[PDB]
Amino acid sequence: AQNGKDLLIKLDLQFETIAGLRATRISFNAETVDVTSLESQGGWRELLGGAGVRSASISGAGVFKDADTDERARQIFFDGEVPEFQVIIPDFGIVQGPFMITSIDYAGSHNGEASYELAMASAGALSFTA
Amino acid sequence: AQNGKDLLIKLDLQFETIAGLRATRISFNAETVDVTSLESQGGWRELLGGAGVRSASISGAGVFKDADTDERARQIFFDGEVPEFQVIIPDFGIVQGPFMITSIDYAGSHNGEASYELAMASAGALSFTA
Amino acid sequence: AQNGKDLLIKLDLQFETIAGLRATRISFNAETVDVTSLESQGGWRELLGGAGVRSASISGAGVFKDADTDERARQIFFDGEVPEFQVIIPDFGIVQGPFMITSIDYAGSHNGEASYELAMASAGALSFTA
Amino acid sequence: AQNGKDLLIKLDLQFETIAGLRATRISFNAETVDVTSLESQGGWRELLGGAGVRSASISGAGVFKDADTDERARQIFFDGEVPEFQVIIPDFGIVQGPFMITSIDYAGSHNGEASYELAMASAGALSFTA
Amino acid sequence: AQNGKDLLIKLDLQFETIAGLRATRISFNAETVDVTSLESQGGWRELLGGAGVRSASISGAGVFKDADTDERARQIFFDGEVPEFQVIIPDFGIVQGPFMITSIDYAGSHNGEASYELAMASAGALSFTA
Amino acid sequence: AQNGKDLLIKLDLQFETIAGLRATRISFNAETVDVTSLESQGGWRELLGGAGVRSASISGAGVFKDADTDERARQIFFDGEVPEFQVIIPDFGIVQGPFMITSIDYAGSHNGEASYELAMASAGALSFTA
Amino acid sequence: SYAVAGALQAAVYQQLRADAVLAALVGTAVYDAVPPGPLAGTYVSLGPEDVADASDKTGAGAVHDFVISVITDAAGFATAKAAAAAVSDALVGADLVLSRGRLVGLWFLRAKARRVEKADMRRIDLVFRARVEG
Amino acid sequence: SYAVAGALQAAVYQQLRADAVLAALVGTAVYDAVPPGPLAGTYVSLGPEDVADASDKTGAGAVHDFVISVITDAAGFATAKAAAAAVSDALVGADLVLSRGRLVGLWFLRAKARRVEKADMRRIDLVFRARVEG
Amino acid sequence: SYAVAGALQAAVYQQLRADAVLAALVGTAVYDAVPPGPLAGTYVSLGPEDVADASDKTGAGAVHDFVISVITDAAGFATAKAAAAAVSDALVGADLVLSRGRLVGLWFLRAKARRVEKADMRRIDLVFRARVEG
Amino acid sequence: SYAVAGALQAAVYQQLRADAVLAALVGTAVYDAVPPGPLAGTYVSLGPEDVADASDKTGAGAVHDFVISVITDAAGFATAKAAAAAVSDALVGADLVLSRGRLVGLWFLRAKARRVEKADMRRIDLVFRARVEG
Amino acid sequence: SYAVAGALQAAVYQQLRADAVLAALVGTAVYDAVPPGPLAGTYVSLGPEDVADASDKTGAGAVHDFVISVITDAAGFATAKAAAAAVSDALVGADLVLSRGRLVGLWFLRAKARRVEKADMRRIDLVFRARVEG
Amino acid sequence: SYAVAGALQAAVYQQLRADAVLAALVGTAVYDAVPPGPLAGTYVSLGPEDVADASDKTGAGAVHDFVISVITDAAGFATAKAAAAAVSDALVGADLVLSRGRLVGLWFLRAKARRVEKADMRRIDLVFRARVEG
Repeated sequence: AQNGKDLLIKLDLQFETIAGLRATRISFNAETVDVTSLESQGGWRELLGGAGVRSASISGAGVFKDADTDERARQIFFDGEVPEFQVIIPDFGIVQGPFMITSIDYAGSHNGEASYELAMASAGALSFTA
Repeated sequence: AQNGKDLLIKLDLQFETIAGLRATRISFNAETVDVTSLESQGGWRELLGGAGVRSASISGAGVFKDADTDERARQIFFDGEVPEFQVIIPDFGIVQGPFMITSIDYAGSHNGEASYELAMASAGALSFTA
Repeated sequence: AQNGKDLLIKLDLQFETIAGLRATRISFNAETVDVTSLESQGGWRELLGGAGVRSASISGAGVFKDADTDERARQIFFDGEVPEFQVIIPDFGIVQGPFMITSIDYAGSHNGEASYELAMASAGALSFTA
Repeated sequence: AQNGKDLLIKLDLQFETIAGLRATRISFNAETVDVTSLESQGGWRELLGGAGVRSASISGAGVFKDADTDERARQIFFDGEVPEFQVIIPDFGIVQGPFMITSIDYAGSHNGEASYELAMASAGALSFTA
Repeated sequence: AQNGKDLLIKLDLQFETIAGLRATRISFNAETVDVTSLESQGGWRELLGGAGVRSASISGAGVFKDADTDERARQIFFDGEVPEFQVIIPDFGIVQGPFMITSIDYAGSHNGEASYELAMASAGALSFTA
Repeated sequence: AQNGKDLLIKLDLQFETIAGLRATRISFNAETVDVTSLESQGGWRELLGGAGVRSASISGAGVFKDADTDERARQIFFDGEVPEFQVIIPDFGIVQGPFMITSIDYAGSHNGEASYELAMASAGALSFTA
Repeated sequence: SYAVAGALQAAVYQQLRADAVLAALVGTAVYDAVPPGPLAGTYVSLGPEDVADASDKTGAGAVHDFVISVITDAAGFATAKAAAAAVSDALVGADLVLSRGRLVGLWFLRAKARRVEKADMRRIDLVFRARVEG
Repeated sequence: SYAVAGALQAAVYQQLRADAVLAALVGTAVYDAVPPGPLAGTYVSLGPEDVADASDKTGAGAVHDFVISVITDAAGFATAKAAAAAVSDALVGADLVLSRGRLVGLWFLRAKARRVEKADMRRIDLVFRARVEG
Repeated sequence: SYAVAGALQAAVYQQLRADAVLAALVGTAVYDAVPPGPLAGTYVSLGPEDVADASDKTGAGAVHDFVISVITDAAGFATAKAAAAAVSDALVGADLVLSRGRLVGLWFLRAKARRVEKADMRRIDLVFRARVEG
Repeated sequence: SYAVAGALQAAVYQQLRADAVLAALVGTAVYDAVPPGPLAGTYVSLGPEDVADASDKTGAGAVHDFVISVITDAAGFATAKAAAAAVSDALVGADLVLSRGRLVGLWFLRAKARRVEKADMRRIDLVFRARVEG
Repeated sequence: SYAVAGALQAAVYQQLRADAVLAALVGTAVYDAVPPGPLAGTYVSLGPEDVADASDKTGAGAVHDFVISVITDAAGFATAKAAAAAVSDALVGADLVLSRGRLVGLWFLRAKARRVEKADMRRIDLVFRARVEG
Repeated sequence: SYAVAGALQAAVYQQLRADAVLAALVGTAVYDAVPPGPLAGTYVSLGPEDVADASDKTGAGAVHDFVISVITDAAGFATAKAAAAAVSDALVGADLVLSRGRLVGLWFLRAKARRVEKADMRRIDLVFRARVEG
């Protein structure tokens, strides 16, 4: 098993952690292009596999703490870019793909913290450092 | 980290806080225009990034307290306008964009307060004071 | 702030309160007609604002108590009409618009009260008494 | 206010209560045919009102107790009919409309009762006894 | 009222209970073919009734206990069949219709039982033994 | 009944358990191709049965523990494959079908474990060892 | 408690001591205040309600969950059941008359039954929901 | 408690001892601090509130759930009901005047009623919700 | 408690003391009221139910969650298990006959087992759900 | 408790005994440790916090829900309200300076008020939420 | 409790006192009933289960959440940990043989550890979930 | 408790009494078993964990929510804060070495702080979550 604190998503300015990251989640996806034909051994669904596109999405939330890199996430959204992002699995290693900044949202209440979700999605080819 | 009380949305009449704002939330959005091509290094989803439109939405709720600016939110909705609104992040600074008044709703019960949600969305180009 | 008991929706017969109104809620709406163009300063979403239609909807629930005006809400639904309705904000004042009686529903259990929701929506031009 | 036990839905065989009716709910509906035009005083949504169709739906649930009229609800569903049904509001009076038997479902667990929902909808013109 | 243990769904091999049936539910359905015309007494929705198709669906869940008939539900799904199934209401009697095996799912956790849902739907004409 | 620990999903490298599998669930599916005709004995829905395609889907979640086979699930997703997977029911036996790796997602919090869901779906013809 | 509670305990005391059963099964020993004397020992008691404030904009009401306990000095408490059965036969769906407002439904709720003290006396509470309208 | 709580107990004490009913039903025995003497025995008591902090960015308020108990030495506590009924008739929808801020709604909440001690004295709490605005 | 509770404890007492097992494992020591004497010490006890009021518009019923405790003076309480096992073998899915109404299912619920006092006596409660129909 | 708790109680003690109100209403009787002597009797006390561990990957913080009680020997406790009102006027939205880290918001929470003992002394707790950042 | 509970405590007692560890760490001091004598003082105890009634239409089973406490007279209770570690090493995923039915999984649940009395004796409960099938 | 609990309390005792702070602030008075003598009076204590059984099909682990209390005889308990601050500075994100398995994260949880007895002694519990992997 691994520590929850060790897996961290991070922006460029050279990569630094975004200050408040109470909850984070890398999520991979595929759309399963169906290739079903008349002749099937049991009638089981037939899928091509590799041809279908594939995705990654990052959702990192927590307390809004101002840092130099938290202001960077403001800069990525207003001036529309697709910079490099990096989520490191504790054992697996870093990811290092170009993502974008699809939806961010700052929220605060009359008695709570200033908090934010930061939702991202893949914008290019990924990697894996092993 | 920042105080929840410091980040405040505000109407024009010169900007003042709307009286009861128990919960407020600026929320930015993008639709991620997909530009996938045959030739991809791993078949990873390809996104153009900057070309796609981008949004902002404000949802501020709390107790209905009558002020001069709470009556303004009545005036913006009945006489359809797109005036200037301003949500200030505690460290980041103000936003100062033209929003509209997409849905408001006053609610009250037999034992609770008179309360309201005030949901807004971007109607023009935004800003950032830094 | 205002009392929850003071904001009241009411039918015509001259307007009287419908007997049981444990929970009530006026809710305004707009559909935000999008007018996005090629040339935008930051690519921010552009909205016309005033041209788009606008709505109001009333949802008042509580205990079924028979009154002369509760029988009126039966009469409005069976003989299809669009009479005048009036929800008064405690400070703001009355609304006085023609609404209709889109869905009502009486409900009762083996141990509870006879209860009802009364859901309404705008059918004409509204007002505001200030 | 009225007793929850007094408002009762009932089948024909001459009308009798279906044995277990822990929870019951008459629900009326309308679809609000929109008649919006260019010229509107405030741009408020314009609705014709009376022309649009109108509905009623009954959802009565509780313990499965076998009676002569509970077997009737089996008979109405298998041999497809639209017989007369009658939900009586405690003060308002009976309804006496032809409904149908759109979905029924018997359910039982390893430790609970045999229970059922009985969902109905209007199939013809209704009434009101006052 | 009836015992929850008495109403039981059962497979063929001659019908036997599937071993673990903590929760079971027969559910009947109809789609209410609408026949609305210009001339209506109150504008009430008009429904033909009998012409519309009608359904039955069985959802039986509980602990995965291996029996000779639990292995039969594996056999019905892989080799696609529509065999006879039978859910007996405690007073009403058996149903005895051909159903199919639309979705089954075995589930187990690190500390719980091996459990399953077994969802079925009607595939032919039903019956009722009275 | 069977132990929850005994039913296990497993990858190839020769099959080994993926390290953390707190919750797992094989789920079979069919789409019920409807063959309804004019002449029906009671108007009951008629289904062909066997002709319709059929599916299987695996959803195994738990703590992210790095093993040689947990790194394999990274390798299956980036280099798009449809390898052989195997979920063993405790009494029934193994399944041994080619599945794919439709969506995986690693998640970690500021105080919890590193966790993951691993969602799979059938990509070819299945089996059953009995 | 709420304004109806002055009249509610008065009327449920009057529907008691008028049922023919529980008059041949308890006697005249239905009270709130105990008549001092020899303590007959198979009485009931009707005092502890509580309110769940179900009210309105226009008007107000109350949900009185009043407790009627059954106390019995007998060795077993099968004697206390039929006295409590005659309570519940007398009160669910009562439709009685109040002095302040009216009630709309006198339903039934939880009814625990245990030994209070030294296992000599047996208390059967009977909670009844009284949705009254002021 | 919150800043309004200095003025809230003062004003709900002043609306009490001014109602005509409960002045002919309790008398002058409405207090927080007990006047020592003979202990008349059919008093009420108005002290224990608690706050549920309903506040704002701009301004702040409070939800005072104050308890007004009714204590009665009478044998039955039908006497204590009408005194508590005259409490609740005096306070729900009060719309009174405070010295720090104002209240917006004085609603009603749970009101239990039981025997406190030796079953000689009867306590009827009456929780009232006081949403005040500072 | 509810009207059926007079007949329910009577019938579950009659299905007990008729099972052949627990008659060779307890004896005649199944009771509610304890027969005074020497206190044999491996008895059971069937008194404390409570009701969960499952009722109807037309008719009413009850969910009696009655407790049957097993008390045993033996040094270990493996003796008390098989006596409680013979309770549960006698009562789940009973389908017995009542004097007021009938029951529809006598299921099984939680059954805790502990040392009551000085760790000399061992109490095994056995809660059974009795959905009766009046 | 958490690392900031050494400096938090120190700074909220320093914002107290500097407010002009509660210095003319309590005096110098604001403390944690009681100065032994005659026990003046209208003091406050600031000790019992608890932490709700709101932290981060990078850095960590705390939610100190510290309790400031107000104790008063006066006959009524309208005296104890204005002293507690001067507590709450001094602390909500404080924006003070800490020695380890800083706080970001000193909000307000529940504030119960009751009689502790023999009904002679009156305790008004005041829970304040202190989200500090280490 | 349920019918399997006569055989379950018997079989988990037999898997204990057969493990080689906890036989060199406790000895023969694994019991339910205490053998009277000198009270050795580093024993364990296996009695208090409770049932969570997981059953079926066809057949019935039980979820026995039995508690095995570890008591130790040593000054620290690092001695009591390894004895409790040898409990948990002996029982999770046991797959043992019962006399009435069988169990399907002997999992692990909460295991608190505290000082019972005068802080001289240390109790480490160990709740194990035993899903048995009758 | 679980198998790792023999080694977990041993290793968190060894990371304590090695920090330079809390060695000049408590001294050698960090223990589970109290060394008898004069009772120095500003000690800490590390014994009561409990487990939340986070395990696997293949392997098993534990969530030890162990409590480290801080006891202090000083008049105020600002002395007890910095000793507890030096506890929390020593343990959150510890990454230490165990003898049975390893831990993956030593987080922080609730940490209450109160007066235990006669208001002379002050207990600051500090609950730390220890997700260990066997």
